[PDB]
Amino acid sequence: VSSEFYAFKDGKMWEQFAGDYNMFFGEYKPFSITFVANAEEPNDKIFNT
Amino acid sequence: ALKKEQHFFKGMQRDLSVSKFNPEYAFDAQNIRITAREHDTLLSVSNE
Amino acid sequence: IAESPSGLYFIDNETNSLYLFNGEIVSLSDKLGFRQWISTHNVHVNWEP
Repeated sequence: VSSEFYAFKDGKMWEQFAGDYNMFFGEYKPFSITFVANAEEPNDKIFNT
Repeated sequence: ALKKEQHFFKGMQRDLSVSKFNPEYAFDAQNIRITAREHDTLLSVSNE
Repeated sequence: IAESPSGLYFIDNETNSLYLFNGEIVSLSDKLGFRQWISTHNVHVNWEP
């Protein structure tokens, strides 16, 4: 709507990208990032740090 | 120790074998943004 | 909007970009890295002296 992106859930309109971080619809949801660590994959590695 | 490996985050990729995944991609990510929004956080993982 | 030999430089507030039309639309803000500067300086009120 205009220059702002809006949402609608549970009977209410939620303006996005305007509140505090990681709070979706009043509830805290986590964030995570998974990335494979495969360098020199023919060799058996011990992941140390 | 003996060796190191740097990993960059250019997006997220799936459907590829773990043995042949690429370090510049992430296998899975929840509530992250790799684009500069509200700050100069382009190509850098940031909160949503 | 500024007319030039190369095209038409216009700033779209809705999309938060600085475009250039030369037959094909090109987002100069994204190409040269100015998305945040424009996304933080946009408003709905039209220009007036």
